[PDB]
Amino acid sequence: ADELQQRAQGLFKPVPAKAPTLKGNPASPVKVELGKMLYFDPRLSASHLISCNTCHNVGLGGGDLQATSTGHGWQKGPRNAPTVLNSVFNTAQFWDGRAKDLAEQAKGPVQAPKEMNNTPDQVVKTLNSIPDYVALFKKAFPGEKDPVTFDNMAKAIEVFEATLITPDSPFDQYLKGKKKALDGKQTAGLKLFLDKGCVACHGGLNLGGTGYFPFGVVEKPAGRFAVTNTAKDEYVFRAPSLRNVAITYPYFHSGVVWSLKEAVAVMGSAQFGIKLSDDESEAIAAFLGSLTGKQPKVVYPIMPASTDATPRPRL
Amino acid sequence: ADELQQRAQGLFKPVPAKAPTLKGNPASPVKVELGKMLYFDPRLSASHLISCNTCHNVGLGGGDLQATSTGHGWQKGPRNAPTVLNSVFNTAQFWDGRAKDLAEQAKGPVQAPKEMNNTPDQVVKTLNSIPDYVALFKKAFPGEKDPVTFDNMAKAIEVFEATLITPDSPFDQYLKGKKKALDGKQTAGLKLFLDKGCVACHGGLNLGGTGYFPFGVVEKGRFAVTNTAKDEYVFRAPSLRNVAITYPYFHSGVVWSLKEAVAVMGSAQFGIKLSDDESEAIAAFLGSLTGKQPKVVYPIMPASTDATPRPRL
Ligand code: HEM
Ligand code: HEM
Ligand code: HEM
Ligand code: HEM
Ligand SMILES: [Ca+2]
Ligand SMILES: [Ca+2]
Repeated sequence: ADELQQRAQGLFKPVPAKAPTLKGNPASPVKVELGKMLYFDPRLSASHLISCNTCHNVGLGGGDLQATSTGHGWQKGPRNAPTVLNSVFNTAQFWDGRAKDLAEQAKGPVQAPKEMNNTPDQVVKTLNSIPDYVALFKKAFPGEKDPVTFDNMAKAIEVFEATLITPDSPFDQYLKGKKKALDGKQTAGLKLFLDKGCVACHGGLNLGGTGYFPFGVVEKPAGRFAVTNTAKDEYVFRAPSLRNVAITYPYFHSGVVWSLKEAVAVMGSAQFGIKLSDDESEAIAAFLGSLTGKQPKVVYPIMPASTDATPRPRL
Repeated sequence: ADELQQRAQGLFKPVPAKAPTLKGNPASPVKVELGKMLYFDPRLSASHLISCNTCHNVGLGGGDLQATSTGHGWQKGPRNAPTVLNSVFNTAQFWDGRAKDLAEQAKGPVQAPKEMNNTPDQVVKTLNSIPDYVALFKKAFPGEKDPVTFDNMAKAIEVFEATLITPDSPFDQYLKGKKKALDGKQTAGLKLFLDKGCVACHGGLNLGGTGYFPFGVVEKGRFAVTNTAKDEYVFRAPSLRNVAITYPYFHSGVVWSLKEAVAVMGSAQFGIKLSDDESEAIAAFLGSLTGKQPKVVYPIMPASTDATPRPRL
């Protein structure tokens, strides 16, 4: 019946109306602003061409519209740039890896050598080179004889991301009150997302983002990609958060599947013992579309100028 | 003595505090928004990674922090990126060419930067896949059967670039009236800038961007000016508004210091001599050319669809 609503209210949870407090990283006005500038400063990279936003494009659903990201040197990477919208709520920091490696973790500072091509110390050199950024670190991180450190730099970055959230997606307004926030097809898709076992791995605050599982997608030797079992190789893949999934194509860790309907079709896997008909993998995908919230209103930061003591671009 | 002010006030002009209306390309709420998303949309490149913001960065004085530009395929360019800020005022359109080459142009191209590796066709096709964009072209150019044209899109991007201006720069304030808007060293720099003939090419509303001259900063201080009338080749005297924050300098971007570049430009060729303190004081002045950097909402850009072509890396 409409038991479905009350049901969903217990498995899922809307995105809070406001950025969550980070532990040991008190968000404040300057801190967010400094983090903002930082997220959008290509000088955090060696070339001075790549920022975070180059690959986690707030204007484009948070990702990079690439199958796999291409960083320094025009090098094509091994992985999809996952969104940065709502990342604040995931605990599973990687796509994939050995189970014995992933096992423990977390939670560390953002590190992007390879993609940005900068050692942490070079990053700290650059920051220290620009006066305005120092005055800014002192304001954001007050008690320190030295605030200009890769940890505080990360804290500030991450406090900005805390605000990159997406409240009131139609589905969130359905979990709140409005039952006709979802439409027929979408509401049909909600039920199938549940009664086919999808919420097992894609559940909670972020519809995923929280756990590792020994299943991944590959090329079939002989519809064209399929979920494989990596239990034997002691490997695991993250079950990504499905929030805003409509706007972050292409899909999976390798970005091999561009169509959202088609990606449902792969996920309705024999390995999890789920069978989907096209109408169900249609309908579900519909509901997936209901998970697109209100995109970030961001004023492009006015970043400060390099001084004679700033390292030159190493392309 | 303080009549120096009226000498400048009759040689320059401050930046208008509201975007200028362009010839047969009127502004409007919806056209500026559309112009914006186009401007931050990387899907105008074959690669899907580069946008007019990749090289003309609102957050860094409308430039790109490089000598010369990269570049689809990570491939360097021939020219330094010039600043988007106040470009709406500059009449002189390219870094450099033969005079004849540039001559017949005014009725011609626009455009498709060969840096982005798309054709005007490929761009058009891309905007025709994204239903939301299509609607915005029809709302922006409301008469027309088919508004999604390359020219209408350059027109959209133009209208929003027109909003990228930098008023209330210390100096602009100085012209507007206030005498003390410039500190000591700046007033001495402005004095010199005139007395040395700097304002001859770097004068006007944009302090340049308005003329061409057979004069090139080339390798040789490592650097110097050269006469190219011989070859019949000419170069842009560029708008030095925001010149404190748009390094490196020159066509090739070979000089990183706003002090070195001021010294390069007190040259034998112009019949000029500058002392360290003099070149150091001119820079001081050129520092006051820096205006209110634009407050601009990062646009939210419509989803791709089945039709939208795939990236070509
Ligand atoms: C220094 C600024 C950057 C920040 C703050 C940042 C942010 C993030 C975050 C928060 C995640 C985790 C996603 C999640 O945990 O749900 C992540 C993963 C990822 N990001 Fe970034 N990013 C930055 C630079 C870049 C750049 C320049 C690229 C592209 C060249 C990039 C590409 C990726 C990729 C490919 C992953 C997946 C990695 C994997 O699991 O193998 N990041 N990024
Ligand atoms: C038919 C039901 C399911 C649906 C509709 C579904 C939905 C999706 C979607 C849309 C993605 C795209 C990820 C992205 O790029 O954001 C995905 C990936 C993923 N999901 Fe599911 N999922 C289902 C079943 C499951 C189950 C039961 C599990 C856990 C046992 C799981 C674990 C994962 C993992 C590990 C990935 C990443 C896979 C890879 O990169 O190869 N999924 N899912
Ligand atoms: C449609 C997208 C773009 C627009 C609207 C745009 C804007 C402009 C403007 C307004 C100028 C002339 C400045 C003036 O007249 O004052 C210019 C020239 C220039 N821009 Fe772009 N830009 C775009 C894309 C790019 C990209 C992607 C790059 C580099 C990777 C770039 C690099 C340059 C360079 C090197 C010049 C100097 C031209 C010459 O060689 O003389 N632009 N652009
Ligand atoms: C000492 C007085 C002068 C100073 C301090 C000065 C300043 C400058 C600066 C800083 C640049 C680099 C602009 C940039 O890349 O954004 C420049 C470029 C240029 N200015 Fe001057 N200017 C002076 C006098 C003149 C005169 C008299 C002329 C014309 C006859 C002129 C024409 C040019 C030209 C042709 C360039 C292009 C250089 C190249 O890329 O080859 N300037 N000027
Ligand atoms: Ca994706
Ligand atoms: Ca420059």
